[PDB]
Amino acid sequence: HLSDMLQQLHSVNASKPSERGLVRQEEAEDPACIPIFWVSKWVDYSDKYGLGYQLCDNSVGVLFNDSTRLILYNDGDSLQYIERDGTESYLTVSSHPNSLMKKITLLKYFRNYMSEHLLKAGANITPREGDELARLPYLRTWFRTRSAIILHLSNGSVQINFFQDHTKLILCPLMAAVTYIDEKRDFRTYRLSLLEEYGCCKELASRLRYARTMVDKLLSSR
Amino acid sequence: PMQSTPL
Repeated sequence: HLSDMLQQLHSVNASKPSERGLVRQEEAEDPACIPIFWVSKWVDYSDKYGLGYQLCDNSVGVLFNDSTRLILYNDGDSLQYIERDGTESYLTVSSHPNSLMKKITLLKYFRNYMSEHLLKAGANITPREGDELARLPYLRTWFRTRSAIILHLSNGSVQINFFQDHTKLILCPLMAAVTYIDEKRDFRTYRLSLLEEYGCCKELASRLRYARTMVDKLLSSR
Repeated sequence: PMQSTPL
């Protein structure tokens, strides 16, 4: 949850992890905490339709301007529809859900656009695995600043993609972990409490400060 | 940008 994420971020940030005499960032690495999902591609068509995105497992989703969300699974037929009040429906495109046909068409447009024009983030990352019987998250909300796009997934994860240098953070409050993707596309997953104890480089530290500000904002607009 | 990083 956001409240938990805020506590976790406040704790590591208050410890001033980059203002230590010797930094041992490597000691905070925990590959067992790598996220299952993150946003790999996105398109902002919120001028007219909404925000379309791809998850790392190749599923696609859209957060429509009317606050409903639709997800198309990587098998290309399965659907999960989330209504304004959070009601979830599991359907198939092949079944021809009458009320959803226009939304399905828009989603396929997004899927095709992203596949033809956009680079998959975390292409070199292998997500962890857990269950499978019920587990695809949808986009709860998002916003953009002059510096980044902030994506909040229904599984509690918060992702921040920085525009200027292509660096990215994937924060998970369940694992209390952060995955940092650097400008070279190299990545690491760190336990936040271990960064507090062992320190980290400026850069990750500055991005974690920014993340806290973004989380406070998400909580303010709750 | 109105889209994520191009191919």
